Amino acid sequence: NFTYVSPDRYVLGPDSRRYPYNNDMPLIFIGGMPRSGTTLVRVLLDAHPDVRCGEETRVIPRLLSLKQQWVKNPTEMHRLLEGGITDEVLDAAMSAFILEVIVRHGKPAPRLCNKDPFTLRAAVYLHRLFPRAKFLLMIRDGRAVVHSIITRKVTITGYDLSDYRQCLKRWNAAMTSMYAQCQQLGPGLCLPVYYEQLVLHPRAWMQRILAFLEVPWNDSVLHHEQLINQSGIALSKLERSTDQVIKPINLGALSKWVGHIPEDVVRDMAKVAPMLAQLGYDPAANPPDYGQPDNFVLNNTLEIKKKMEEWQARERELEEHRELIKQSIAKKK
Amino acid sequence: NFTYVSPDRYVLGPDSRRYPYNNDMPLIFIGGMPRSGTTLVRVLLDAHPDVRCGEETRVIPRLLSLKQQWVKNPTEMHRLLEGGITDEVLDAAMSAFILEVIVRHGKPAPRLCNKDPFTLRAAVYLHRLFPRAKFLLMIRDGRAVVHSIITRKVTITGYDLSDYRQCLKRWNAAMTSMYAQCQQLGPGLCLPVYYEQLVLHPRAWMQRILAFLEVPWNDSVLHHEQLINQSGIALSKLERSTDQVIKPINLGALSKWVGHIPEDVVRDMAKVAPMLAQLGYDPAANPPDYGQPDNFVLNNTLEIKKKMEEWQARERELEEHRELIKQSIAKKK
Amino acid sequence: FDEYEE
Amino acid sequence: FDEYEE
Ligand SMILES: Nc1ncnc2c1ncn2[C@@H]1O[C@H](COP(=O)(O)O)[C@@H](OP(=O)(O)O)[C@H]1O
Ligand SMILES: Nc1ncnc2c1ncn2[C@@H]1O[C@H](COP(=O)(O)O)[C@@H](OP(=O)(O)O)[C@H]1O
Ligand SMILES: [Mg+2]
Ligand SMILES: [Mg+2]
Ligand SMILES: [Mg+2]
Ligand SMILES: [Mg+2]
Repeated sequence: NFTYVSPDRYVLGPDSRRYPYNNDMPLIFIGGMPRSGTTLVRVLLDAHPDVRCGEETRVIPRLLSLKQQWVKNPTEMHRLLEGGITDEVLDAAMSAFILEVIVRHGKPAPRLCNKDPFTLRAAVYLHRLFPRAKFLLMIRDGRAVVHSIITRKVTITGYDLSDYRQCLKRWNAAMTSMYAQCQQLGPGLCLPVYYEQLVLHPRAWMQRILAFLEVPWNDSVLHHEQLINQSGIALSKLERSTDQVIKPINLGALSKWVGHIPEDVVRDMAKVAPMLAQLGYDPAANPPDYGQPDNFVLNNTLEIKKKMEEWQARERELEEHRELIKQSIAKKK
Repeated sequence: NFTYVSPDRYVLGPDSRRYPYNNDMPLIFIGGMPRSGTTLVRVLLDAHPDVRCGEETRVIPRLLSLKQQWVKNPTEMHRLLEGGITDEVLDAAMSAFILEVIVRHGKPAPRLCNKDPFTLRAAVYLHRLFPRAKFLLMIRDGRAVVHSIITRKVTITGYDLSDYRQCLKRWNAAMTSMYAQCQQLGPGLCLPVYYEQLVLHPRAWMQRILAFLEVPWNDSVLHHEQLINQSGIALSKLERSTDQVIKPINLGALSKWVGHIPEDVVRDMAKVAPMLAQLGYDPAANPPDYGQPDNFVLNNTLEIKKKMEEWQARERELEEHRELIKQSIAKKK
Repeated sequence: FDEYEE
Repeated sequence: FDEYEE
């Protein structure tokens, strides 16, 4: 046979501290539905000194989707095999591409992370590429997720922003697939992280996440807003969650959706979105009792309210920076 | 300032002979329009003991196209930049993907090659990825290329198989593009190889090609049909050129197109395809005088005619190895 | 391109 | 998928 030795490529940050990388490294992949707390959790991990996640890469989910189109089509599958493009070849190529993006698009760290929501649809395949990677699947009440998508007009291919029922059916199908991928991998490899629980109990849930990842505790994860303020956590000013993740963990988004779902969909909730009850969200409750907030997050929420003017300044400065760029795009045309 | 070293990954096989590989290796990229002699020239190189090209990969040009779709769309280019996906990052990922495919889909060799026709539309970008790669651009009379496409019903996105004029205009645009890329790189990097001249004068043209690539002459390149017969050259039974390249270099396809172009297109030829004259093909001639055939290729042509029943058998065995697969594809239904 | 694609 | 894509 022929064997392909891939020694460790590496990263040198300042002071020549070496950071080797290969497919066997203990990567962290975070995903789930868009608008389910995925940026929050990756920013809380970025706040840890040992972990770097950084911004959404966009190219990783797009490559994974294109690869699915190839191997799903029987004729193309056969053409690839007859060209020598076996699974072993395609996996080597895909893993190399993905690993280069993760390594190079941010600063080095002892543990590297990626967050691109729909990568968790491909978690079983990513475990084949990266055998020691671990996965965090964000879970959030589908009614909150769809309310966010619709009120913030987040564009997702195939989501009809005029239609709550259609978006909840899409949410339901996506989460059925992602939850199944997660459980196929099992608890040694994939941890479901419940958004409302993480918000209500950030110290206990961050402890649980860090234990699962085998990363020591650090209180720095409870001060992520300060590290954003001094550019210690990388954000894209074009991502839609930036103006929320700049704030401390807070209670404001748990149940904003209540009373904004059309009555026929509230009636049909259990049939429209059966993943709600499967995941622990009562489809008859508007809202469920997600639990009692820790004093830490009650205090954060009160302090944000006291600084409402400071925060609205930052949220407007952000939309201003969004405006400069949509100028630089009408000028690129 | 972050430095990213990538030590030589390598191949080893029988006797543990090491073959290191990285982006600086002297790769060979072959391309041009489909139906221009690209499989012939890659098979003549495969006949050299130092060079391995192998079958079309398909995924390499498809990834190149997807990358162009990203960077050319101004909104998407801005989102990538604000995610940290700089050209430096994207180039590292693209080069890693393409290199893994080239290395792993075939047997190892001192010099690795790839042939996928439309990669040469991206030759300037590939030189950025692989600075010591060299390029061969096949050139063939556009009338012969379009006749082949239409008569053999070769599906190419955007080519109307019922319309010679439209196909010749597509050919003309594609070759203006590929020829421009080749000349941007210049003669130290890209050699135009004329199909009709390679067929008429194989010893002198293969001398020129091998000197350009810095590979020593070997008479094996004039015996490629024998090396196919003992499995020293990899062929896809699903590629449309396999039944032609199994024969010795021969004269039968130089001017088959003559008398098969609609009258009105013949009358308008210089206006329909101005690239013909630019490349040296007289658009007023049906056919141009491509030159005088070497006696080597005249003799090959005569011998093929003598063994026509032996060649008909292999052509049939290829069509039947095709139907076995087209059964296995409707079985996937 | 949309903000996201499944 | 076609045999080739430009
Ligand atoms: N500091 C914070 N505290 C609580 N929730 C936060 C948060 N930062 C972001 N989130 C929530 O994360 C959701 C977006 O998730 P994603 O990053 O997966 O797109 C937003 O929901 P809403 O749109 O309902 O406000 C947002 O409010
Ligand atoms: N042994 C050989 N001698 C001469 N031409 C050959 C050849 N093997 C392949 N070719 C020509 O290469 C062309 C296909 O090019 P490509 O590999 O780029 O698709 C075919 O043209 P025709 O279809 O006109 O016969 C074919 O005849
Ligand atoms: Mg601990
Ligand atoms: Mg408490
Ligand atoms: Mg001679
Ligand atoms: Mg002669």
